Parts: sequence; structure tokens; C-alpha cells
Amino acid sequence: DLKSLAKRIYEAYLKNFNMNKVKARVILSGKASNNPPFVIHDMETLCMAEKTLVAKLVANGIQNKEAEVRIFHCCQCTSVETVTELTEFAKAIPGFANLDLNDQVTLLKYGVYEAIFAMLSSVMNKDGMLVAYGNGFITREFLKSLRKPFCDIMEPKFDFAMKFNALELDDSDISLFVAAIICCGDRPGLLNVGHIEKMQEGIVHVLRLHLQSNHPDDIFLFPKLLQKMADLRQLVTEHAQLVQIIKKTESDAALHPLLQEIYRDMY
Amino acid sequence: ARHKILHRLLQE
Ligand SMILES: Cc1nc(-c2ccc(C(F)(F)F)cc2)sc1C(=O)NCc1ccc(OC(C)(C)C(=O)O)cc1
Repeated sequence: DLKSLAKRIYEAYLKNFNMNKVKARVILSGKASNNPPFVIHDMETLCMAEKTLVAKLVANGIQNKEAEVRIFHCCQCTSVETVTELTEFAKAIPGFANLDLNDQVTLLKYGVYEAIFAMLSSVMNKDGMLVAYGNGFITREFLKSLRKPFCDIMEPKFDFAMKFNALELDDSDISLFVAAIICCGDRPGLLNVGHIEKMQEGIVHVLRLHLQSNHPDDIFLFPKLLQKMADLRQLVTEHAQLVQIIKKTESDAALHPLLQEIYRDMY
Repeated sequence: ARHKILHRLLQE
């Protein structure tokens, strides 16, 4: 069971996420490439990127909507796809599918954004992040140049990602970290807390062992990761607050049904 | 219903 639990979770991760750290790092390496990612660094390049990567946003009057609204829409589409992948990944985590459906819903509801921000680190560097399935790269400075409140969304995530990337984790490490995030026994409204705590204990057990053999020169890596879990929960609570503000003040930023479900009565 | 989409995704 535990001897190869890490390998299985890792397989589920490689099978369910179209983008991971090894793939992202190759694209960001700057090495010779036949299809380098299109850089979005200003309004001009944003329109060019939309024309090729999401053509629908350059026609039908949509090109007349604020850049911020178009970017926010793309952010939503991206989150919906990631939530969809995380749901399939969760179903592949040993024991998750055995939980009562309500508990499965609750774990994903509170855990998906912690996992999303942790995984964002994989496609980010200090200057920006990969988007559109690795075909685009939007700069950190461009996002900062947007008008509030849209320019206030990404900075905290970039800051988190820089400190997270400093841990030099690889996909095998990340797959276990994400599983631990999802199988969290203290989420509000859980029914079988005991059952979930048992799953988490096993995952944390294999994670601790994995870090010991995969990262021998950093004896504090495990506690560092525990702190990251706490940092992520805070990052999500603050993000939800901003999302609620955008919902109440932005006329063309209505949330996609799935995202609305997730944030409804979250924090 | 509450969480209609998540419930659906989980049951497939
Ligand atoms: C910053 C960014 N740009 C994208 C991008 C992609 C493509 C294109 C292109 F034009 F097509 F190239 C431009 C920009 S996709 C993207 C992103 O997903 N960043 C992370 C993020 C941003 C906002 C979030 O809040 C919402 C409310 C959506 C949520 O909580 O789900 C969450 C996460």
C-alpha cells in the first residue's frame, strides 16, 4: 500500500494534468524552439495573442470590451479547466472515491484553489507565466499595469510562486503535495473527518519519506512545505475576498457556473 | 441544486 503510494499518485498526476513543471520548464528554457510561446507584454501584443490563440475575442464586438474583462474571462476559462483536471486527479487518489459524495464535493470546494495556486508556480518565473496551454506568456509587469481591481489579482500569486519555486520541487514532489492539499481533514462541513484524516496521514507519511530521498540536502523541506500549505490557505481566503468584490462591482465579470459554485459560501 | 456541476463531474 504505502511502499508505492507515491508512485501511483504521481501517475494520476501525469495522466490528468496537461501542463506540469517539466513541460513548462522546457518551454521557458529559451532553447531552440520551432514554436516559442507568444509574449503578451502590452495591449498591442494582447490583441495579437487573442487573434491567434482565442480568435473569438477579437471579433463580435468583444474586442471593444475592456482588456481587463477579456483577460479575466481567459483566467476563468483556465481555472475551469484546471478545476476539471483536479477533480479527475482527486478521483484517482486511493480512497477519495469511497468518501461520501458531499465530502468529495467539500474537499474539492476548499482545496482546488490551494492546489491551483501551488501549481501556478510550475508555469511561472519572476517575469510572468505561461498561458493558453503553453502557447503564450503574459508578463508580470503587464498584469500590474491593468486597472484595479484586476491588477491586484496576480501579484500575491507571483510572490508565492517565487518562494515556492525556491524549494526546487519536481513533479513527483508536487503530485504528493497536491494530494495532501485535497485530502484535508479540517475543511468546514466534513462528515467523515476520521476517514479523511486517515487518508491524509498516509499521504503525508509517503510525502515525508519521498522528500528525504529526493531532497537529501534540505532537512527542513518537509516543515517548509507544511508552512506553504498554511500560506496557501491564507492566499485563497484573500483571493476569495477579492473575487467577491469583483463580482459586486464589475458588470462584465460574472463568474462561470462552476466557479460560482465553488466560491458560494466558501469563506 | 448546490454544487450541481461538481456533483456531476464526480459521478462520471
Ligand atoms: C493571468 C492569467 N492570464 C491568462 C491568459 C490566458 C490566455 C490569454 C490569451 F489572450 F488567450 F492569450 C491571455 C491571458 S490565464 C491567467 C490565469 O489563469 N492566472 C491565474 C488566475 C487568475 C485569476 C483567478 O481568479 C478567478 C476568479 C478566475 C478564479 O478564482 O478562478 C484565478 C487564477
